[PDB]
Amino acid sequence: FDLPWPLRKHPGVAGAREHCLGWLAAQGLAGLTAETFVTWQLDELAGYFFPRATQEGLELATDLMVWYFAPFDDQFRDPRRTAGVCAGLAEVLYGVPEPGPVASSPVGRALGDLWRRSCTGMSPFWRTRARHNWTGYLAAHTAESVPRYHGRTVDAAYCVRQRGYANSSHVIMDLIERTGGFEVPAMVWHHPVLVELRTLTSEMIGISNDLCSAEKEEADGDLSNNLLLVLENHEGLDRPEAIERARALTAERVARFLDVERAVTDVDCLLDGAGREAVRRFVEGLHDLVRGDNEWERTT
Amino acid sequence: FDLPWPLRKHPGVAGAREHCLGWLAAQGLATAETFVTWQLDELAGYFFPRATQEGLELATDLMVWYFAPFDDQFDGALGRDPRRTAGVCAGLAEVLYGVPEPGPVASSPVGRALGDLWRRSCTGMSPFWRTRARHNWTGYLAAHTAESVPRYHGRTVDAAYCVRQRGYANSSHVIMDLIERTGGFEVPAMVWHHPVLVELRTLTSEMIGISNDLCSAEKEEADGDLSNNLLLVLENHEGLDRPEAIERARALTAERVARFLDVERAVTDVDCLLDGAGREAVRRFVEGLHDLVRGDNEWERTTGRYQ
Repeated sequence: FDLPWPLRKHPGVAGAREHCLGWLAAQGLAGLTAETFVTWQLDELAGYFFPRATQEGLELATDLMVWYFAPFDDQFRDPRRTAGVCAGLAEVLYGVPEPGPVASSPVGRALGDLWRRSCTGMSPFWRTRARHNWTGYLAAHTAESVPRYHGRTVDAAYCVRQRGYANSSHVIMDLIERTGGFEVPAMVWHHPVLVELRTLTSEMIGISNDLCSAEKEEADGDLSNNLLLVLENHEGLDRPEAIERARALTAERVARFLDVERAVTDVDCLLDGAGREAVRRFVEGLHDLVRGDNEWERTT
Repeated sequence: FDLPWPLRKHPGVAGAREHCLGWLAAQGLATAETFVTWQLDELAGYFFPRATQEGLELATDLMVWYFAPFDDQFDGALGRDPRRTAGVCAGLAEVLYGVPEPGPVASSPVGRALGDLWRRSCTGMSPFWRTRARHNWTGYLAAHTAESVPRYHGRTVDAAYCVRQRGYANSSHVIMDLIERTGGFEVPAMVWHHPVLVELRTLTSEMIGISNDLCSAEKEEADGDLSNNLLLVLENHEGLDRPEAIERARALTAERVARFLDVERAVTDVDCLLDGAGREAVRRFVEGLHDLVRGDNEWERTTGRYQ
């Protein structure tokens, strides 16, 4: 998939990898969790995602990436159980004093470390919004664990929207600020222009995620919620046609992104110099998420 | 019009009006035409027909706060200054958070009344609801700021996009969090964010936003293509006259009613996620969405259109 933005990569990946291996050990997640870390190039992923982060920020993002792929994904199947695991993790984020088994397990305690560090230096506006976004992601992850289109009418745009709504980029997008040492003011963070840029970012990454994981989950057939399998079942396409449809949906969303991006100036009229710089760095960060995901999938 | 849901009414509207008159005076916000002419107490009764009396009174205070004091903040030529509207909304947002050095709107009557509404809203609600409801308050204040500056002047826009923007910015996003609080239950967070409930809330807010725009179109018509109101947008960007824009708004409402009825059938998709207490919470929440749409539709037909 072609993309119009330049690829950038953090030069501190090697230091972040060393930090992350020690952290996996400290957090009791270390067994081929480290092997999955290095061979899946999750330190490279973090370096593509946040190529302008502080070193501390890159290290936080690297820890979060390995947490997503090894201990979080390892927890996942039936809907009540996945709903309970996601609810227990959510409890970690709210500092619920009565910690269920999930919060006390390594994946839960590690999430607690990640969230404590994520909150460092961020205003209560950011903390509330990021907590809400984590909760929405965990709920949506539960929703996507059950077949949603078996014997139902659904168009490609609805499917893409669901996969974007469920995509982990919604959590990751909040870390552009945190890893870069700035914060978008809450009154402009919720501006509809920025909302739609975030929606598009998450949909393009969801399409990419689904494209690269379709062959693995092809066994699910019409019980899959993966966009490619859904297209094969609800548009009757074969796999090549499904790929070209995915490339088309991606291209449609790139064009929409450039168009909506033209209205970011609407946001600047309520901002001093620093707020304008924050918005610029945030929007550039969304470029890096899409382009970085693209490059990581390519090189992996 | 011709909605599939029944109109229901809380029995304690008279007590709620009396309470709210007392509340306005105590908060320094006293003005009675909000009830005498505009029937806000009756609207609250249609919105929350199954609340406790305490809950009905909280909803009444909130809706009256929105209608008179909050909206009063944006009256006259001054109320059109987008940097000032941004200032008021930012300072009201500040009321809700622990900020080191607050600005002057936090200690103004409108701001202190909002503090009282938020404290009462939190009573008995879990940290999940408190986080979510404050997030929704914050997004509402930000979206109100965004809607205070022309968004479509010299630009192309379609009806679906405009309706989505007015729904995103609608105060019904804050109001619907009060179904739980005024009713004494709570939707579990893992199902509150389920795509089915998300879409039902989006549809609800879009329908109420269409209805609200029907009532404010004559207020802003002098703004022409600088207005963000759905009807004026349809005039300037689809070339319709006013009766035509109203008919298009009726069609957009009908299509969202139909969609609502469709995805509402999928509310059973969250039963495999819940216990008995949860399924009941979801049921009462979805029914409360009916009451908001139906009550607003009634009030628009009889009163809101008069502006």
